[PDB]
Amino acid sequence: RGEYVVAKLDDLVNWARRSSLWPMTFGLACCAVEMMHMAAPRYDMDRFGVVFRASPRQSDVMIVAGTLTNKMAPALRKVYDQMPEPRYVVSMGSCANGGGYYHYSYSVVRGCDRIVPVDIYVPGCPPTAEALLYGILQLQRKIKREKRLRIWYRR
Amino acid sequence: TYKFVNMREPSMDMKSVTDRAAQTLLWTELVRGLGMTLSYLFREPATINYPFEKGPLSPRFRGEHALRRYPSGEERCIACKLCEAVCPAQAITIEAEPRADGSRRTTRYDIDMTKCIYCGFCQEACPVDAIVEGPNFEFSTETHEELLYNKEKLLNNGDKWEAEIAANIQADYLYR
Amino acid sequence: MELVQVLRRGLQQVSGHGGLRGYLRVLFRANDVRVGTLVGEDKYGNKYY
Amino acid sequence: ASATRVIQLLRNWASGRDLQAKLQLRYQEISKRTQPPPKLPVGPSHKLSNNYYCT
Amino acid sequence: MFMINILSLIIPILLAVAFLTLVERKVLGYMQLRKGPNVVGPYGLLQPIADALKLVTKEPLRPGTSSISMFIIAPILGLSLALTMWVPLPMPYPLINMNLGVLFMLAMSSLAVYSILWSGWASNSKYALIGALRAVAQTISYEVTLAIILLSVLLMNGSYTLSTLITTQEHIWMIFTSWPLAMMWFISTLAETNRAPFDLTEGESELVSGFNVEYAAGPFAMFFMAEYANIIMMNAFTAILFLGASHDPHTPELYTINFVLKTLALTITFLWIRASYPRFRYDQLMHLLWKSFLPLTLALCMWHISLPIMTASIPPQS
Amino acid sequence: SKVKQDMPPPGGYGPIDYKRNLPRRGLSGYSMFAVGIGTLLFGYW
Amino acid sequence: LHHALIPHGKGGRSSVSGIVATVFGATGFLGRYVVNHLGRMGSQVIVPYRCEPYDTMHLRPMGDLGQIIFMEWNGKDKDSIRKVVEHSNVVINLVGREWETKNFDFEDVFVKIPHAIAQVSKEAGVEKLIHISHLNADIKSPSRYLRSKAVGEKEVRAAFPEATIIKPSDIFGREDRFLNYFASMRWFGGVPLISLGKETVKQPVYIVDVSKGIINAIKDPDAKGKTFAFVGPNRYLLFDLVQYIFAVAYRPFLPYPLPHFAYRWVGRLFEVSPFEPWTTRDKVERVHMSDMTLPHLPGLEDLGIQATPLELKAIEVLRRHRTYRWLTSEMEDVKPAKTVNI
Ligand SMILES: COC1=C(OC)C(=O)C(C/C=C(\C)CC/C=C(\C)CC/C=C(/C)CC/C=C(/C)CC/C=C(\C)CC/C=C(\C)CC/C=C(\C)CC/C=C(\C)CC/C=C(\C)CCC=C(C)C)=C(C)C1=O
Ligand SMILES: NC(=O)C1=CN([C@@H]2O[C@H](COP(=O)(O)OP(=O)(O)OC[C@H]3O[C@@H](n4cnc5c(N)ncnc54)[C@H](OP(=O)(O)O)[C@@H]3O)[C@@H](O)[C@H]2O)C=CC1
Ligand code: SF4
Ligand code: SF4
Ligand code: SF4
Repeated sequence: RGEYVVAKLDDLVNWARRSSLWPMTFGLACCAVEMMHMAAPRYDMDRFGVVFRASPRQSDVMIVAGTLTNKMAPALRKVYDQMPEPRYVVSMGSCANGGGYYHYSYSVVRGCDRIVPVDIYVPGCPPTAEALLYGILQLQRKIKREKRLRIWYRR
Repeated sequence: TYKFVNMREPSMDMKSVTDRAAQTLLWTELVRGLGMTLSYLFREPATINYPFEKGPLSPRFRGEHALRRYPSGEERCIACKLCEAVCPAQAITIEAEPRADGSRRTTRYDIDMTKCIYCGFCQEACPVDAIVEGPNFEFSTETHEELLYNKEKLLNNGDKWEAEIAANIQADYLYR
Repeated sequence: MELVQVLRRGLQQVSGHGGLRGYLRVLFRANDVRVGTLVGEDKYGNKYY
Repeated sequence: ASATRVIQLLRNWASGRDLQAKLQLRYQEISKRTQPPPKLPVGPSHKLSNNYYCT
Repeated sequence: MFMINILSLIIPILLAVAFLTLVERKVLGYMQLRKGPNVVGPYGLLQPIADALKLVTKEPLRPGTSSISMFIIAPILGLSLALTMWVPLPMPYPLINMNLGVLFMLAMSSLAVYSILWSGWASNSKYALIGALRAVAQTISYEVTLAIILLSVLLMNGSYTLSTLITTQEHIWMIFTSWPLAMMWFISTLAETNRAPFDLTEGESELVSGFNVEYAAGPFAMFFMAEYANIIMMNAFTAILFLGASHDPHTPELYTINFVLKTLALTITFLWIRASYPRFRYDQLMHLLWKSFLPLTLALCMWHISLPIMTASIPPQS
Repeated sequence: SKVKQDMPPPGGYGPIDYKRNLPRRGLSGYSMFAVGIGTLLFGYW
Repeated sequence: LHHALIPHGKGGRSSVSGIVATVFGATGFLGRYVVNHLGRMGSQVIVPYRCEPYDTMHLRPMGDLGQIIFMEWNGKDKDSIRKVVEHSNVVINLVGREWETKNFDFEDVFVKIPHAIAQVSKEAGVEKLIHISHLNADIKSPSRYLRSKAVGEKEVRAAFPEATIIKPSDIFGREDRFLNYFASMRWFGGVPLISLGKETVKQPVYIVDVSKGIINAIKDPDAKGKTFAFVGPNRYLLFDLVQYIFAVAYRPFLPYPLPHFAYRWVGRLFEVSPFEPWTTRDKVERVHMSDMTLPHLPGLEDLGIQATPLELKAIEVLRRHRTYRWLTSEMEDVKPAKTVNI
């Protein structure tokens, strides 16, 4: 059946996507320190296929770790627009989610959402390195439930 | 009391110069660096198999918030607004009103979990141990709105993590 | 003297995980093969070791 | 998961020191996570007399 | 029976680099107390396939300021050069029995650098041109030592034919007669392939990219697979040239098993040094070769022209 | 009962070293060169 | 107005506009802009989608938290349409497709779907339904796109009487398939203008002008039942319009004359592609067909808006198509092409 063939093919692509996420570190504030602890051998982010890779031309997901200051807000959008785009954005910490501690400041945007679309939200201040691992695991589940080929077959 | 970290003058005798020359040509400190990387290769990796092996925590851990209730069943919050008054990030919003039966509780108790700093000041300020930070730290969500907890979601957390929060404060109340 | 014990210990894991079929089950779904005593069982089916 | 002596000799020699004595992994020397309840002391001002705040 | 032979080389080669990326992280992790990929398949035995399949399905894009033609041909240059270079390697019997196999590999390996800056120049990026200009003078200065080291060692061969190394080190390993040249040969191989005492070509710490600056799923995969293939060979070339093995003419499988083992051990050392040393600054890596490697290079050359003459050990030309 | 808080053991904790423990290993300078030259001489023969 | 629908604020994101839009097919060209304009004013837009949720990600950061709600809907299902429009003030129709899918032809997506949307909206009890149809909508034009659109707007008018109907001429913008379509024709050798494109007359309209036109129609009280026609200020002959595109893009120009029947054949050849087709036979007819002036219908200006000339917003679309030799050229280097009297 055509639907079955597109079903297996979609799963193959989705497996290839979720099993290789290459974060482009936007290390901004104390949320970045905890994320490096995820890369530390205690949790070993690398072991899940997900390994840190620079050059957003060669990265799949953004991990917004820290406050997003209005001065650098154009930089966040520019590095987001340059990713080969099967692409997702992970927001770490209360500050990146909706402003957090500095929600009422004059120079902190109330959440990274106002600049970029945001996938799974990671709450914390900072979210423990284990909590982020759960977040990345959630994105892998979200990638697993992608029906890109099924929608194309039913267009 | 100070110590000179780098004030070592090498000896100029025929022995020492040859060793430095032998170190130079026959790369030794590079081999010592190589030799020790081999030592760590054969060692025991410290990686914990997440999520089958969750990390070690303490009873004082601060995570997802929850409102607890008395053993009778009635909530502990009596709407003194101490938690809202001391919240450093003003993530707490409270609205109270006389209940039908008398003793009155909150009609709105919203915690902005994207504005919360998880400092734990709310659970200290609470004179009835009503608002606490539970042991959960895996409540990541796909949408920003799902983080903005209100009274109903928080009360649900209190009725879900009660079997764990009760033991934690049971082990830590004496320290406080 | 210890390599043979190591292989026997490694071979014992296939008997520990309910035979070879169970061994691949844990390997392909839990990424570990280490056996351990069963401390308890919860109502939802999770096995704690 | 303490390894075979053959590795221990190789691992020790490659690093140049006895690694089995002091290890990076905590096996059992850690304190038990279920400790007996404590009895916190009191401050110097916890007195029933001659403890006026004006002083 | 030649297309089968060629495809019995291309597919194993691309699969060798394929799982070298797995034995990279799984070795790098274990040397930094991590565990490496062990999730995708048992022990990570499927992680590179997951990596590769993603890197041929995620959106590729030419830079807006690119030069399309030179941007596309550079991955062609890198991959074809890497594959074509394995051709005269004398695994028992070489696939192509070149009379001047050594000179061939020198010429094409000197060509694998046109890919790096044609990619850099066409990308029209500030980090691209910097990385391109870093790499070219890096390789050619390291190439002068590469040529002389090969010549000095091969003076005991009597020819440039790769097959004759089997006969030359039949009783005694070549390294025992040219170990001083072996050390600089290994360092130069670390430098031509841009591993990480001199990975400044990538320069991720200071140049973020440079192997593949805006290069994406396809072209990034090539520029990776074109340099990891060079990793395996430059140790296979080191293995064949210095550490010979017994070769029974009736059972070549023993030699292939031995030859593969030496390449595997050498490749691990390439990964081993990669996580045990800092990054050479540009002037340092140029100073190391132009001011310390070359003076020893010429001196040991003159030794190896004279050595067969003084000992009456001129090797047979045939 | 009496006050009970986290306290050091009655005799105090054991010593904790802090100084550099870099060992000295390998042959002296002449020995390394001699074995390096000796290998060349045997290899040459 | 309902107690929770009274407008509040100063028009910002957190301001309560008071309109609950239900923009259909918002995962597209105009759908992106109309949601944005609704997003700025603080309007709870119920955006239904049938595509992958990932393709709707760009829609998320255009409204305050809880404003933009994503719902799953299917074209051939009354229940899905009812679910999305049950609680709404205004329903915006933007479903369309320049080609005929295997499961959806021009008949299905321009008459059947608008019929269900209009009929269900009236049963639900919405106030305004803004339906969009081509300006060149005609019952006898050979291009089934125009033919289907004419049937649909008449049917939608019957089902929903006071349903404002928009008739834009031809939108141009960042992803328009109108300026991009002509600029993309460099690959296929030269540009094969039908009859050199010396007879076709077009009146392109800026996409942003259409978007604000829709929003102004929503707030306008007189839009009930009217049938608007959105056209750009100037009016361009096809050959000169393509001249302006390639001059702004700084690309070589090869005016290939190509017979109409032959063009219909190559449109058939490109139609075979299972994926997004480069062009269809119906597309060839559309660019060959002109945009007739309809002065009787109220224009864009009547919706308190000023049209934007294409020569003012041309570099927006064609800066990308320029190579590095012309990636930094200014805006006024290329002057507007011939302007046939409007
Ligand atoms: C600073 O330092 C740095 C480095 O290092 C010094 C680095 O390393 C790195 C790299 C980073 C890391 C290692 C970190 C982790 C990252 C990764 C692991 C990235 C992984 C990247 C990959 C590219 C994945 C690689 C993995 C795999 C599994 C690749 C697998 C390969 C394939 C799927 C393809 C294999 C080949 C195939 C199938 C060939 C098939 C061929 C055929 C069928 C035959 C073809 C030929 C013919 C038919 C011939 C006949 C035809 C004719 C004659 C036609 C004639 C035509 C005419 C017209 C005449 C970085 C960044 C760096 O910063
Ligand atoms: N010049 C022009 O193009 C003009 C166009 N219009 C009208 O504007 C409308 C939108 O145009 P535009 O945004 O450019 O079109 P696009 O093709 O860019 O977007 C069409 C939208 O409709 C949805 N859609 C189409 N067919 C179906 C279907 N069968 N089932 C479900 N959803 C469907 C699409 O979903 P998905 O993205 O998943 O495919 C998408 O949201 C159309 O009605 C068009 O005729 C009016 C005047 C001028
Ligand atoms: S959320 Fe907390 S930890 Fe994260 S950046 Fe803000 S203040 Fe720092
Ligand atoms: S822990 Fe969070 S909710 Fe409690 S006082 Fe601190 S910031 Fe407020
Ligand atoms: S501090 Fe406790 S009792 Fe007081 S308002 Fe907050 S939750 Fe209620």
